[PDB]
Amino acid sequence: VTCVSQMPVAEGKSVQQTVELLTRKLEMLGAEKQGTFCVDCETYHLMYVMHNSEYPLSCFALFENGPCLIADTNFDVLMVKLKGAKASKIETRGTRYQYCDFLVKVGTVTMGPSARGISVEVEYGPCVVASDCWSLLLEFLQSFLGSHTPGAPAVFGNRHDAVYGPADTMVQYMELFNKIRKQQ
Amino acid sequence: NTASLCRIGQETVQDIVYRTMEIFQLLRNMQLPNGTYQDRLTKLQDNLRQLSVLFRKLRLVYDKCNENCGGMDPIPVEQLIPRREIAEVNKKLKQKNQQLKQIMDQLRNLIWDINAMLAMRN
Amino acid sequence: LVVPILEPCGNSECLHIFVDLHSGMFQLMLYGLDQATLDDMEKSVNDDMKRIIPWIQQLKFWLGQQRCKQSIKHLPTISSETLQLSNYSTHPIGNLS
Amino acid sequence: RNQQLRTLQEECDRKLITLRDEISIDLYELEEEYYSSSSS
Amino acid sequence: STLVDELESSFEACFASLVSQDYVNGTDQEEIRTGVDQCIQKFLDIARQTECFFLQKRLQLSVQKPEQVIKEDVSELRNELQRKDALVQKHLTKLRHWQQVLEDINVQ
Amino acid sequence: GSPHWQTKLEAAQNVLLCKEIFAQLSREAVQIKSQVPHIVVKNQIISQPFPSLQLSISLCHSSEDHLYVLEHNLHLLIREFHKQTLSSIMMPHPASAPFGHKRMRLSGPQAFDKNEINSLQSSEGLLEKIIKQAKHIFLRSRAAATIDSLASRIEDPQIQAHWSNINDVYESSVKVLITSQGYEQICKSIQLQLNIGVEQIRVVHRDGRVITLSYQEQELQDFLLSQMSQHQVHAVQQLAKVMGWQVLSFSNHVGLG
Repeated sequence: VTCVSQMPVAEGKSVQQTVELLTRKLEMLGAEKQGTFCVDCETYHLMYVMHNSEYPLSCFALFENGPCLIADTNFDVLMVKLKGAKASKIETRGTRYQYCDFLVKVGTVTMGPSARGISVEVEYGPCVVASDCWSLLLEFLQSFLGSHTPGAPAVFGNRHDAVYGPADTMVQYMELFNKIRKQQ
Repeated sequence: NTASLCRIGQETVQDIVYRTMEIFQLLRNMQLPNGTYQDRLTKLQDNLRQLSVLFRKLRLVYDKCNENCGGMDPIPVEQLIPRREIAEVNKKLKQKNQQLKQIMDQLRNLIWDINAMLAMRN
Repeated sequence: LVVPILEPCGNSECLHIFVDLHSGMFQLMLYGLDQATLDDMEKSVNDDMKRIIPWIQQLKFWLGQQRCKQSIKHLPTISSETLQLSNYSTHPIGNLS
Repeated sequence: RNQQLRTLQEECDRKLITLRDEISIDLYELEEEYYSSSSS
Repeated sequence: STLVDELESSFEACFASLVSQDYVNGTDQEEIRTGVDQCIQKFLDIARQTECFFLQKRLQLSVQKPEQVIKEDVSELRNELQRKDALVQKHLTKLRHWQQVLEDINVQ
Repeated sequence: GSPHWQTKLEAAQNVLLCKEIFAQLSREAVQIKSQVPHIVVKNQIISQPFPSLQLSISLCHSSEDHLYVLEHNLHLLIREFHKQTLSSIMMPHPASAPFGHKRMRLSGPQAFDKNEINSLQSSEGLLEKIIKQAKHIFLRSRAAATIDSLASRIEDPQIQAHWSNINDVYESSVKVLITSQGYEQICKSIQLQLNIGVEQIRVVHRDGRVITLSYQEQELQDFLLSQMSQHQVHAVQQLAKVMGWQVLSFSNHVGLG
């Protein structure tokens, strides 16, 4: 039941120092920090293919408001041999913290050399269709981010009846990335 | 067998109460056919019979216990306190128990073992 | 070369320093030293020592904490290391630390 | 011969499982038994 | 009406509340609850008291007649001995059975 | 009376098998560096699990029964390794990408793994596994011994026990119910469920508590004694209810200092 959202700079302090503030708060709550994560995306022509560290054997290809198949890592090669890209890549990168059955990732979204913003990802590990659990996720984020706000994104997935895999997570990722490229 | 009378009557009172419990239980389950089950009535009757038995039993044991077979009883206060054949039977019992515990341990080991194997590859 | 860390000794918890007969690098076990601090103490003791002293001084505290937690287990309790209290400036919490 | 030996294995495993079952029931009766006042 | 007559009377009430003989007229749950409560409480209480009486008699018998209680012990112990060797013998028969079965499956 | 040639063939095959096992074990010795250390000399692989315990895995080339379970299990373990090499699980159902483990596929399209789920596929050695079992058998032995020895030395509140009928290679379970000598039906709190596992005994108490006893034996002695005291003090309340008395009742924990 992942939830993603874009936390503004609130400058204030610098974007890295914003990440530092978040890191300090999340360490204060009492969460152990695990190995770093990294999600990156590319657009073709419009098709999006993106990699994630939580799933390092599967690379997901998604058409906006369409299909979203997961594939093996050797789907990059199929796109290589298929030249029949724009270098608008995006690449989040940061550390992974773990609460009790509760995983939260913060990253500094980077296009080229210039970090456009700060993106935070929270996924309550043991869960099912989000429509029943989103309460608890809001309950937690209201402590962490709620200062600014979290705003229910799983409405991107709450319309359905009952299912949840790992694809909708990267769907949300792509939605956020499309938001971060546009505005400065 | 006097203290035997005491204990057996005590247990008869528990038997009374538990029989009443199950009698009301059976009554609660009753159905009033809509069926011709009729086994219900059978259990109800032959259940109610045992109650009748136990009541006369209680009267008998009460009489035999308050018979007061030559007893000048002191009131409970001062009783709160602020034969070799017993020893022999106790020793024989403890020995037989120890042997039983060896047997139980052997069976435990065999069961752990058989479980380990089969659960490993069956 | 088990090494006890607290005066009334429990062989069950004290400390075991081992030397791998095939490699020479030291091997340590302490029954639940978080499996990461054990690795840190491993690398230290393997490099030079000269270093068993500070780690024994920290393991003393760790073993104290575990003994306290284990004792308090029976009762109703939520034991923890730190509280997020605002008033640390003048109230004695700052004194004992 | 593979099928023959497989059938033999299946027979042996079945016998052993039913054995572990019956002996387990007996051991539960004893669990009830070896726990009762050994005062004497 | 020493004690047992009291228990009989109480049980008689606790049932005969409903059975008696007469036209029923609505049953209005609340009065049924109150009746059953009172009857059943008095029943359990007279049971209390009869148990107390018997136990008191046993205490008296202990402080007076200890030959009686020690004989009670010897009786219970010998009964347990019989039950014990019965159980172990049953298990021995079971062991013989399964022994023959297993070694047979081996022979086949 | 199978043909003489078959006896020699089978004997030779078994000899090669046990040579192969001991070779694998001796390899794993100088390998992954188990948390417990272990010596290998030439044919005896001596190791220590929980201290005061010395497990010796030997190869008696010519020309116990606790470890007999351990031996017959080790055999199946190495044959499971062999089977893992050549098995249908390796075979691909679609005439497609290579001979993955039928799960490394699902590790793909079905976005499957974080560090933990992907790591669930990596292997855990051969000596490490058997060391596990050996420890488990021992632990179990120590717990059974201390519980039954506690049963022997009291004759006040009886400590009844009932092990389970499904004991897996990793972890076992038992129930322990302490009852009063006669009053059982009537009184029954103080009930537990030990989960004896390799190197830890998890206790689940009827009241709702979850304590994690260490691998020692004095700890279980102490915990069971604490429960025995608590049981006497609970049985008095149960009896007061059984019939006859109103309770100005207890503190399970404190008394009054």
